Amino acid sequence: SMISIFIAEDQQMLLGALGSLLNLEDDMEVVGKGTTGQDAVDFVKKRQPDVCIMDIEMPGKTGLEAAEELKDTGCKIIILTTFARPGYFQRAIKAGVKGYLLKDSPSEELANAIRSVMNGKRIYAPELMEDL
Amino acid sequence: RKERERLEEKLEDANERIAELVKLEERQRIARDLEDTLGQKLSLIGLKSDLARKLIYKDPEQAARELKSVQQTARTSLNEVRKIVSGIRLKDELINIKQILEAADIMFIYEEEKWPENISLLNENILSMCLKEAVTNVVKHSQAKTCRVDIQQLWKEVVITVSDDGTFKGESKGHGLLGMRERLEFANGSLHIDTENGTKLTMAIPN
Amino acid sequence: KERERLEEKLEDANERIAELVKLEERQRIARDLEDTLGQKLSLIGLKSDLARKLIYKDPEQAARELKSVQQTARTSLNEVRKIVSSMKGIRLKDELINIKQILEAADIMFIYEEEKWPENISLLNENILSMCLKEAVTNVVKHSQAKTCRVDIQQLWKEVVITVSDDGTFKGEENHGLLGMRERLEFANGSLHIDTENGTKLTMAIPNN
Ligand SMILES: Nc1ncnc2c1ncn2[C@@H]1O[C@H](COP(=O)(O)OP(=O)(O)CP(=O)(O)O)[C@@H](O)[C@H]1O
Ligand SMILES: Nc1ncnc2c1ncn2[C@@H]1O[C@H](COP(=O)(O)OP(=O)(O)CP(=O)(O)O)[C@@H](O)[C@H]1O
Ligand SMILES: [K+]
Ligand SMILES: [Mg+2]
Ligand SMILES: [Mg+2]
Ligand SMILES: [Mg+2]
Repeated sequence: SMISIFIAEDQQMLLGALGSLLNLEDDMEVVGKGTTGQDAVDFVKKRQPDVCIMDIEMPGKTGLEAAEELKDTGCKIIILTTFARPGYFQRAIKAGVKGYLLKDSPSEELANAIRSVMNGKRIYAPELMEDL
Repeated sequence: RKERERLEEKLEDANERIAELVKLEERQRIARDLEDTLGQKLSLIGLKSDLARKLIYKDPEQAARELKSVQQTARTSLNEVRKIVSGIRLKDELINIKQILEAADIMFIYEEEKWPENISLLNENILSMCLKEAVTNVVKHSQAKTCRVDIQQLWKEVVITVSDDGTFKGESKGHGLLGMRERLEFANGSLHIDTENGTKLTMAIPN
Repeated sequence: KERERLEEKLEDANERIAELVKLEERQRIARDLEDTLGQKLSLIGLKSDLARKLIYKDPEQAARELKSVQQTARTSLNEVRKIVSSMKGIRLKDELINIKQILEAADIMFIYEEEKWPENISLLNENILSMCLKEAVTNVVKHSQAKTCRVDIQQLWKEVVITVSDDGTFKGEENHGLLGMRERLEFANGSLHIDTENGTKLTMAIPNN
């Protein structure tokens, strides 16, 4: 019923704001928060949440590296980025991320992407497509 | 003979092409810092505004707290951008007077390179104020077709000259000429005027 | 060695000249970035202060104001994604596409096979190589009368090596773009070599990890 979410984001202010934004949803629950890629790998392999919200650039292991390590766990990974950098998109797809969105996308669209991803869909920001 | 000139241009272009790389390297460095600072902050603002809007009725006290963080993030982010440098205000006055003179159909004669970089912030600001007034006077009174502005570092002074090819219209307390002189003299500077071939103001301040 | 203290003096001298070009650049960027984002950021502060101060008195208006903050941030960030992208310059992958188009339009066979593509190169060194690659190919098109052009781009040891070969005839004297490329590569502690026997072949290298 309730979608369990783990959030990996190295910037504490943003991590806290995302948790607050997602806990506002009736059908969602933030079950854990982390600041590194390793925090995501450890929680997801142990606690097995439905969804993992993953920042890319974090210290130790990036969210893309964490996504690769969790490829065959049954967890649905959504990447969040502020900037569209080259090869980020192709590495995201190849790692099997289910969502690849902008961090500043309105919260109503992030919660919708979590539901769509839970429904087996792949949600990629057109802005992040390495073709405009 | 003038193979001198041929070679000298050859060297200046080589210096100028290396200059472009130095720029492009720093330009690279700034893009990385904007993407790190400014980008991460504009995302925080978006997210905290969104949340604050959602908490207005549910928890108005938290919505108020988020809006404090938003305002602070915004203020420091505008401050982090002014902090890319940290300074010259006479360069900003230069821009103002170019616009004003162009709008008035008066040819502006200046050289961007010769502007003194080292002067106290106070004395720089006094000169900016006097430069503005000298040019306001050109526009309002001279009927000039040309205005020249010189800025020279002469021994222990910064000297600015504002000349125009119009005609002097004067024959006072609370107005420009005396105002500039009083402010400059208080700063141990000076103001001199020549009204023979149009109007020329010479303003100097210690440096 | 006295030669070490003199090497110090050229290092200290170069840096002094360099910091002045950087200072002109910081001054250019800082003025333009303020000119385009300055009012938008100040508008976020005011509209956020105003919304906080209306939360209890007019919650409807606080909400109206937050919608405005919401979109100001969003569009300011979109302008930055643009600023930041532009500031980074011509990517080598994009230049390789430009030269394919240029050679095809000139009826010159383009021979390229990806091998040892640089895994990580600085944005500066990438931009320098893009500039050199463009010029090497402009020269092929304008002067060589080639029917074929072979480009190799490889990470070899601690360098990125680009070779641009053509099967035309070299038009220059025994000894502009050729000096431009050499100087820009050498600035980056790279190199440019040329062989003009069987057409023209340029070997350019730049350091990389
Ligand atoms: N560049 C110039 N060309 C021609 N006449 C000028 C001139 N600068 C000054 N004058 C003359 O000298 C007078 C005195 O100038 P001043 O700057 O003290 O007062 P003002 O007329 O500009 C009012 P305020 O400066 O307070 O706006 C002007 O009114 C004008 O007749
Ligand atoms: N790929 C090539 N094939 C044949 N000749 C070439 C060549 N590249 C260069 N050359 C010869 O070397 C000369 C100098 O080359 P260079 O690239 O430095 O300047 P340029 O003549 O192309 C002017 P610019 O590069 O500024 O447009 C050319 O004029 C031409 O005779
Ligand atoms: K909840
Ligand atoms: Mg991060
Ligand atoms: Mg006046
Ligand atoms: Mg050329």
